Amino acid sequence: NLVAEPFAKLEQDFGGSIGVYAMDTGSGATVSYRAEERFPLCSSFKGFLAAAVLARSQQQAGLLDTPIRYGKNALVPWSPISEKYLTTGMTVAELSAAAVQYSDNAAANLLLKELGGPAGLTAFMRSIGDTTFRLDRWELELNSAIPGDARDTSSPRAVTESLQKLTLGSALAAPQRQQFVDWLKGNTTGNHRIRAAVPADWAVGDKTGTCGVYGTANDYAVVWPTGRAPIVLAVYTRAPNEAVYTRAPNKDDKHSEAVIAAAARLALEGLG
Repeated sequence: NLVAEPFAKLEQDFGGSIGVYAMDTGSGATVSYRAEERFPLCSSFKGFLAAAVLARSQQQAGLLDTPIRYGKNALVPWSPISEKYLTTGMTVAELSAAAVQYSDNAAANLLLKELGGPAGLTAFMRSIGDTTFRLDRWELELNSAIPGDARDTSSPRAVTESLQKLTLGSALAAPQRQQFVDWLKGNTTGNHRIRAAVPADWAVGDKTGTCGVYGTANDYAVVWPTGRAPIVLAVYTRAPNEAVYTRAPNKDDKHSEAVIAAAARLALEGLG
């Protein structure tokens, strides 16, 4: 009750719902708030998509350097890397880096197609023991974040547990885990979320998600303190339950950025 109060207060100030799960891999200590509830994945599925690619790389030689020669019909809004390389194509690894580090939408759809679609990615998550994750749609429709809709959702606890398995655990061999870690570490889209909570001399790898509803957003991360075991955590939000066309949205709350950072701080502080 007392441990949760700061999260409850943060949630009450936010007006929507917040979900947090954090685990310290050295002590086993955890912090949990609405950790079993479902939240829209949004773009955060792209990290698990890259992990699924890496799982296939344990069995198919040359997959990562295989070129995908896509056309303009594969492009989607906010596909800055795919657009830049439209005239040369991109390899599977380059598409994975683009999906993870720039949240490139076309790259995500191209990789989804290679892995059997949303059902294929979901089957991969089942294969690592994640019974909560479900992906049902493609970009951009998977971002709809319709309240009560279980499509394209998971829970903070399942996200954290799967992330730990794929970066630090046994769901992938070390060369694959290292590539996943390096992609996450180089993410460019998370500088206002979990990373805002982390001491500078630590390291972070993360993947953000931002849905088609203001206030529904998320981030998950592995955090490496100096001289201490890594921490794995996930912070998800659902927007409060008119639209303004004459101004750009607030940078601190449009994607729950301040709330996600604040929740991440409380999680790191609460571990013990």
